Amino acid sequence: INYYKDAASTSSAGQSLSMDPSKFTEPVKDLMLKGAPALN
Amino acid sequence: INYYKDAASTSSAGQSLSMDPSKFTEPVKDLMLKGAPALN
Amino acid sequence: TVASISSGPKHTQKVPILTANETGATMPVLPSDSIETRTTYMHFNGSETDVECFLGRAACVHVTEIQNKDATGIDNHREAKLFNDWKINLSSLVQLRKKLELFTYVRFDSEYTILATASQPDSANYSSNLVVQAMYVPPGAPNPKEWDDYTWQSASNPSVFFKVGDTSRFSVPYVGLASAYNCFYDGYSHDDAETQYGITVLNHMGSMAFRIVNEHDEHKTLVKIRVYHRAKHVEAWIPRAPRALPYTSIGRTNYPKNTEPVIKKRKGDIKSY
Amino acid sequence: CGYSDRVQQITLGNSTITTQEAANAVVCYAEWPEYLPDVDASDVNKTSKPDTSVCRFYTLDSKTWTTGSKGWCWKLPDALKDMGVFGQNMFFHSLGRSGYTVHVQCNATKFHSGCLLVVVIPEHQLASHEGGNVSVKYTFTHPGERGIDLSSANEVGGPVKDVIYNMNGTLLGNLLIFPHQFINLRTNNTATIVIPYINSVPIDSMTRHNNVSLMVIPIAPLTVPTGATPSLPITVTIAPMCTEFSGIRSKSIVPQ
Amino acid sequence: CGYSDRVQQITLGNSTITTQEAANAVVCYAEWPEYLPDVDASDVNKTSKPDTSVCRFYTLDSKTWTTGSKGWCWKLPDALKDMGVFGQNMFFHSLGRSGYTVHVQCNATKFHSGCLLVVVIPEHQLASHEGGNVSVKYTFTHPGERGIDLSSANEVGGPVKDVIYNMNGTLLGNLLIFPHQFINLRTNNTATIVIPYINSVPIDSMTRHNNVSLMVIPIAPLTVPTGATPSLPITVTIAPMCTEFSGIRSKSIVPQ
RNA sequence: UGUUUUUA
Repeated sequence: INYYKDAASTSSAGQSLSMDPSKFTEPVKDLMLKGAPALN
Repeated sequence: INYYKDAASTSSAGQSLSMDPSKFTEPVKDLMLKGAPALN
Repeated sequence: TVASISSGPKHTQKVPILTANETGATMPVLPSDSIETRTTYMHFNGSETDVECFLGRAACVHVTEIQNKDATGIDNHREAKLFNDWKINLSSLVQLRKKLELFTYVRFDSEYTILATASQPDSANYSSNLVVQAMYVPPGAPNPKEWDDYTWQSASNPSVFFKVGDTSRFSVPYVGLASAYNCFYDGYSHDDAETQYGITVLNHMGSMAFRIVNEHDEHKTLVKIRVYHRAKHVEAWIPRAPRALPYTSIGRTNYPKNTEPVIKKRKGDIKSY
Repeated sequence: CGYSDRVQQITLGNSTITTQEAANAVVCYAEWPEYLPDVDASDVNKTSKPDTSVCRFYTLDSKTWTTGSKGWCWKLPDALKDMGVFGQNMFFHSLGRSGYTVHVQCNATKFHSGCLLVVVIPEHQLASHEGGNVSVKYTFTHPGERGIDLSSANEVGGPVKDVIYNMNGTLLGNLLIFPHQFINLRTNNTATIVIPYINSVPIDSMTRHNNVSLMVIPIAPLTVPTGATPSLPITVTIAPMCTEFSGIRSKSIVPQ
Repeated sequence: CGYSDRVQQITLGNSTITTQEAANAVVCYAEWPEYLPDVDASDVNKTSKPDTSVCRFYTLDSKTWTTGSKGWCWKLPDALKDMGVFGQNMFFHSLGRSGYTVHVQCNATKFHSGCLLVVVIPEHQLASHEGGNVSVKYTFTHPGERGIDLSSANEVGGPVKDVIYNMNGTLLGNLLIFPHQFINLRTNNTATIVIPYINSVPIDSMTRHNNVSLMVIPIAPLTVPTGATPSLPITVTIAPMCTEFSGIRSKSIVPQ
């Protein structure tokens, strides 16, 4: 229950369960599979 | 009603009605019945 | 729930009163086995003997004197008592220690209550409206070195500000590395001839630093801080022999040399009442 | 339908123990020893389960029970560190987890009198005799198959050895809260205590930490018949079971 | 669909071997190592299968390949007698049975020339140099991880070390009948030979008898480029697999 | 039946 009109008044959102480390770990054009030769 | 996000914030759990003194009183391999000769 | 069943005369080859304690078992022998009994009911749940009730009420664990005074011309603010640090332990006040040490492993969420009370033993015109900062310093975090150091900033450290005379109250989840705290540890940090026995970081709750955030007045005000700990959602394992002899050190099973007998010698022989 | 609960046989690996005067075996906390399950596991390394090469009875060098014997204490797995393949695995691995079948043996005639308390104490943290904050040194807490004789003298950096205070500042009479069995010579010649793995962690270092401690304590003193040798041998036989080792590695060097 | 047969990874226990210039692994006699089945078993004792604590790659102290190197010979399981938990089990048990993944390593530039013959010889019974009916002494046939250097001098009671005659009176060129692989520096930097258990008996003493013998023999001599160090390291890495031990017992004492 | 509960 929110006691205020403003969205800024609300509490923190907790956790974004949506992770995707790929955008940082694998920012590659061509797909690279673990096990496959990185370059060929 | 819990006023907090955290489980640690909650009150005590009251009582565990589940007792079993047997694990301390009768920690024996073979079953010993009251009345039966303890050893035979 | 039945407490005592109705039971009459017994002429039987089942002797519930005869056993062998050599087995290490405590046979659940009842009054109904030794005497003629009437039916009675418990009218009792055993609510007060639950570990959450037994271990789960507040207790003083630490008391510390800190002074709000001018910090000019002082080189160590920790040792001048402008701030004091407490390595969090429940093993310093013996009454609570004995209760916890009825068990080997305990897993509980904590609930701390800090009560700061002021005193101006010397000439003072008024009772200053001091605000104490209680700062939780987990291992690795920079322990405060000065009373207004950059540390107190507590950008990531949990910190509480409360008025002296008033109190603070905060919950802390189970912070142990293991699945439970060790009340006893029959081991070492590593295989070393001179390493510490019993003492291990398995029980490093962390540390708590206390300062008065107020600048100085002309008068010295001594603030005695009392930390109270209440265990919640208590789980306990492996019941132990109760502590008999007094303690000597935190986290050690050590007892004094030349300590007094704890078994209460009789007036008269073994036959006396 | 006739038979006996005093006549027992325990076969582990290539080792077999028999007894004809047994008191009902104790299973500490009604919990049999088991391998660590995946839901409690933390270490990702596949555990070495050494089977029958280590899961076997190792008999410990016998003790002499006299009229003036205060008692004896062993630490596990410490006591078995020099025992066959178990000891090797103990030193070659970072992590170890093991239950034990302890079997204590003390035979006498029907003329003998005396009672031993055989008790298993988890996390038997010893007290220093020097008091204060003095530590008990590694060498004294890890004696091996020799164990600690409580009738012996104190040593600098060593533990306190007043059996009355359980070496820890608790009273002897209360040790019965721990999984225990008596060897009452009139009734019994053998105690047996099956110990599961007891720790706050799923697996632990076997070298730096002793999970359980076996104590054999004379309560009722040995009273031998007239003209008899005022001594009885006490033999301790321990078998690891559900033993797991993880993180194989160069052999660990320990003090001494 | 693209990829490579020269790029290989072998993971055994906590050990991993990688190669990027591998020649197709040899599986001696197209037979993978396996545990002994009940229909071939003679010994009634339940075998200790030590799993990943022994079934792992042990790297042997490197050899130096010079222009004048004749070759090197290792005996198994002898070579691994001092290797971790495998060695302990080897000495603590009466009977042992094990297959092996041998991995021989010799890297060089594309300017280097030379060819090693990596060959596994079952029952490599060595010949004495003294001729007649002179026996080869235990100490010389069981060198350990050191192996036998064939470039070395003869020793009294020692084996013959003319690599041309395979130390046994057979010719070098015919060793190719045995499961073998070449390390041809232009093609290959790693040989791999998976050895099953080969014996007339289902299980045998590991101390008195060597089932197989690993020989690494320079055929085409090392020709280094101008100005290079006239040496290459040869590293042998061996992993026991499907290892079984039976008849645990006091540790065996061997000569030396 | 030297039988132990439950109900009128």
